[PDB]
Amino acid sequence: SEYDYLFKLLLIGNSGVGKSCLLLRFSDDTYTNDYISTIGVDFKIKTVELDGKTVKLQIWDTAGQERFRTITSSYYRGSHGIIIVYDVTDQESFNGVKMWLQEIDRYATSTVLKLLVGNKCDLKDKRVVEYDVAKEFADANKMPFLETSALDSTNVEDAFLTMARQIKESMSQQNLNETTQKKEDKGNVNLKGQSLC
Amino acid sequence: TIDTDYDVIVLGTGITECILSGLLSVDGKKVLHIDKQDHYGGEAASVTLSQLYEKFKQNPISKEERESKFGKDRDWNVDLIPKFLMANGELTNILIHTDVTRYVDFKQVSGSYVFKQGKIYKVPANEIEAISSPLMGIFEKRRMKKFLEWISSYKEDDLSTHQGLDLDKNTMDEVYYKFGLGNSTKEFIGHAMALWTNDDYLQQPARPSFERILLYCQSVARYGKSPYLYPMYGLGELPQGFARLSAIYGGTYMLDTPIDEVLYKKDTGKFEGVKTKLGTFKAPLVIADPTYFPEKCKSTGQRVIRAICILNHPVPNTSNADSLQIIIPQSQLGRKSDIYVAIVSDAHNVCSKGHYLAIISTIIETDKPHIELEPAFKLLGPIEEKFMGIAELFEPREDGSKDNIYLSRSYDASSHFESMTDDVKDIYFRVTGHPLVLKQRQ
Ligand SMILES: Nc1nc2c(ncn2[C@@H]2O[C@H](COP(=O)(O)OP(=O)(O)O)[C@@H](O)[C@H]2O)c(=O)[nH]1
Ligand SMILES: *C/C=C(\C)CC/C=C(\C)CC/C=C(\C)CCC=C(C)C
Ligand SMILES: [Mg+2]
Repeated sequence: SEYDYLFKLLLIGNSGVGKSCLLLRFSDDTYTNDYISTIGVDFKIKTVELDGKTVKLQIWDTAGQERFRTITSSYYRGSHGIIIVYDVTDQESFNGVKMWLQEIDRYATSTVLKLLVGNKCDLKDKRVVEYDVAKEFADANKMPFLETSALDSTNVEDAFLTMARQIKESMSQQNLNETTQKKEDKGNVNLKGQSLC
Repeated sequence: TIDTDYDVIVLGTGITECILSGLLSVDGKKVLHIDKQDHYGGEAASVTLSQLYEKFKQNPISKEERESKFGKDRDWNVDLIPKFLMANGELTNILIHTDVTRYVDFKQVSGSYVFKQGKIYKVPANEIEAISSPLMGIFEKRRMKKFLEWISSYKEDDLSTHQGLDLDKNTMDEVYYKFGLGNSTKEFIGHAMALWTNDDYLQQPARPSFERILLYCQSVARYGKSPYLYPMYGLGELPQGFARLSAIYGGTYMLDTPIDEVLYKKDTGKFEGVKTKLGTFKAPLVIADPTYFPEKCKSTGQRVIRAICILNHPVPNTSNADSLQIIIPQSQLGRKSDIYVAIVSDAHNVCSKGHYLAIISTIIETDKPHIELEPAFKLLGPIEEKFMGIAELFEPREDGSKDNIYLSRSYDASSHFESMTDDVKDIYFRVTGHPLVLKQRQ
């Protein structure tokens, strides 16, 4: 159906922090304990109503390529926003955010929006990354911050809606126009379309 | 905590290995794909401009100088090895079946031009252009038309459509004779449509030439303009897309990971696994490019010179085309091999606004390789920068059935990827024992 804007979002962060579960909670409203999938999530499409506008989101997941840090230029192509995730119970995953920010600086556009998410906030006894420390770091890297739980749903919908709003409100008029339904055709060919011998 | 056992280990992330990795993972095989390099693509990677200077120049220029002349490094995705995609070729068939179209967008190439006595002419892409083209005279076009009508009405199962010809018994020269085509038309068909790099095909069974000519016609018919497609952001998007497909279906990837040692089964010469800084991994077979097993490969005897040129203007006499192929038939220069030029620009997101990339290549036949390319350099007008390299083509000494070491061929001098997908299908047959059968991904 119709939409006002179409945005491309990415999830990134260390293996095991809950990126795939966050996407599945937002897209399918489901959560599987001890999640393990033979076939990894590719991307999900969700249309949301945002402050009076219909926003279609194509949200990409890593397919496990972050395990040994093997994600390069292709994943970042055409991205409008990137959600960087860490696990509040894993200090190294928070330390890893610095490296992911360097990757984003290298491959994504300088105007890409970023959001920091500290996941697994339901594990209150095992938290090691303090909210204030993560908030200070997010402020220092120009990005909003939310702690989430794909397991119990805490802030999951709000994390994705926050990123959709960041993009919609920050884009220049020219960049926002490029995401409208009228400008969906970029002049590329459809390999599945019927021939024009 | 890294699994030690796999069904298949793949070394090198060139496009041939990445397509095989994706297909084997889709088949349900547990694949480990390792590259000693810090990026995807192998020898046919697309690189940034700073990477291009590091690889081909003695004293790379500063970032300040590079950006004032060429803009942001991120706007550049320069192919090391030029290739277009036939619009109806096997790679498009694999892309649609695997949905790797989700990770790579494609735009048409504006046209293909053929060189004749110092000038270039656009090869027709529709009937109006065919009527206008001065490449053939009026009576020869009528004969050419009958020949193309036979290419399209020919049905293998219906002898009444063969017009007395047999694609396996008759040579292509005999096919040309039946239609009364002269030498200039044979050159046009052989070099501009079948894309043979010399005239050896004239004395060989017609079948392969017929298939190549039909592929060209079907490819032009898909979207018009030319028989080619080219990926947005460069050829490097292709191995990355197939690597993502493999990862989605269970594949494991390691980059910047040298192979400390290849392990073999005691006294048998058969592959057993690899030792790396992350541990030792085992599998009953390995798929790899020639750089991982140089002793198991041999030179084909051909060396290819590739000159990557940056222009600050469109190529002359191309109607300001945003992309094109130029074919220089070897008969026009007294050569043994054709010279090709592959041109793309900011319309395909491979360079900054205003620049064009023109990559010239040919098989070397003299002591002064740079001089062999002069006729092609002259077609480009002023050249801002040239990055030159020469590569030797290798092939496996054996097919891998005896040592379980299945090697790919070096990327060749052909202007498009059909020979690479032929290598993928052959390697797949050698590895699995049966031909590749594509399934439509859901
Ligand atoms: N307690 C808890 N476990 C979670 C949460 N999100 C994910 N997990 C678990 O952590 C593991 C890794 O999750 P996964 O989504 O595959 O994250 P990925 O590697 O970042 O994509 C699985 O065992 C999940 O069930 C969460 O919010 N809370
Ligand atoms: C299916 C292929 C189409 C519609 C066009 C491609 C044809 C080529 C490249 C042949 C050029 C033929 C010439 C110049 C001869 C004259 C033939 C006619 C006017 C049919
Ligand atoms: Mg995941």
